[PDB]
Amino acid sequence: GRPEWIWLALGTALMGLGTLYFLVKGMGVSDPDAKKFYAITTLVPAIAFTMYLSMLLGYGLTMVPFGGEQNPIYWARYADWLFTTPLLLLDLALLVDADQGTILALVGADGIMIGTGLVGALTKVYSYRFVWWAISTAAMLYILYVLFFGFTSKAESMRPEVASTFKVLRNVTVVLWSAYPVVWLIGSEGAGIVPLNIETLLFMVLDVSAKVGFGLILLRSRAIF
Ligand SMILES: *C/C=C(C)/C=C/C=C(C)/C=C/C1=C(C)CCCC1(C)C
Ligand SMILES: CCCCCCCCCCCCCC
Ligand SMILES: CCCCCCCCCCCC
Ligand SMILES: CCCCCCCCCC
Ligand SMILES: CCCCCCCCCC
Ligand SMILES: CCCCCCCCCC
Ligand SMILES: CCCCCCCCCC
Ligand SMILES: CCCCCCCCCC
Ligand SMILES: CCCCCCCC
Ligand SMILES: CCCCCCCC
Ligand SMILES: CCCCCCCC
Repeated sequence: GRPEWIWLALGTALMGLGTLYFLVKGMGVSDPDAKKFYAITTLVPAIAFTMYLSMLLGYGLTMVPFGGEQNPIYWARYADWLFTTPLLLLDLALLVDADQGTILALVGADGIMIGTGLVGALTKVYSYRFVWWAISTAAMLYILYVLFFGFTSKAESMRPEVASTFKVLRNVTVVLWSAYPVVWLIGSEGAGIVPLNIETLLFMVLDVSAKVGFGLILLRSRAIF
């Protein structure tokens, strides 16, 4: 009965509801293009749902020693992020008709970001944990850079309806994403200042906003047709 279970349960419910909702709305639409967005967008919270349910039931948590103590690390988060973050980027890539190579680089960078983040989370030498964290954050900044400069520019060539929608989704992604590394740094994976129960609350808020919130904005717009 870990203190943060209440947030894992709240996260489970929200990802679950969002999943079903997007799924229903998705299966009713007939437009080929919109169907693509709905599929990608529905899968995201569907995966988050399964990982959150897993954590709620006691999986994806391991004790890692560093700083002279045993620290609880939820590695299941990375299993979630490994697949969801690139799908979210895919959504944006499709919305602005980004080039194949740009997509590859983004997903690749994303892989580096999640992968190094996990190694960092499992590293036993306190100082090295932050080396991986920095490597990971740098990869994240490359992603946000391309989204902000590269994608926005690509968006300008689209109709104002698509560009505007992209901008909202872009802003939401930059704000929420730029926060993860800060939570990691001050939470149980980093300095251990914010306790795991509040940290789980923070990630849940960021996760729901970045997936279901993102989905609601995207799937409710005409930019997907
Ligand atoms: C639904 C989940 C989303 C949109 C998660 C996004 C997660 C990130 C942008 C995570 C970034 C991290 C770093 C930059 C470094 C430290 C470790 C991570 C994996 C928390
Ligand atoms: C030989 C050890 C080298 C360590 C380099 C660490 C770089 C850390 C950057 C983040 C620091 C966060 C402090 C809270
Ligand atoms: C004390 C009992 C808490 C039960 C919390 C349930 C949260 C949603 C679970 C959904 C499983 C599909
Ligand atoms: C995908 C091409 C650009 C890759 C940038 C990688 C940055 C890694 C920092 C650790
Ligand atoms: C792909 C780039 C990998 C960089 C690894 C750095 C490890 C530092 C350990 C102290
Ligand atoms: C690119 C190769 C990076 C190798 C890192 C090795 C780290 C060893 C820590 C004990
Ligand atoms: C021993 C002092 C190490 C300071 C590292 C600063 C790294 C800045 C870029 C992450
Ligand atoms: C002990 C300090 C190790 C620093 C490794 C930096 C790797 C940077 C890869 C981009
Ligand atoms: C066209 C709707 C696709 C839905 C895929 C859902 C996967 C959970
Ligand atoms: C992918 C690099 C992993 C390094 C692990 C080092 C464990 C001492
Ligand atoms: C948003 C930062 C919260 C910090 C809580 C610290 C409790 C010791």
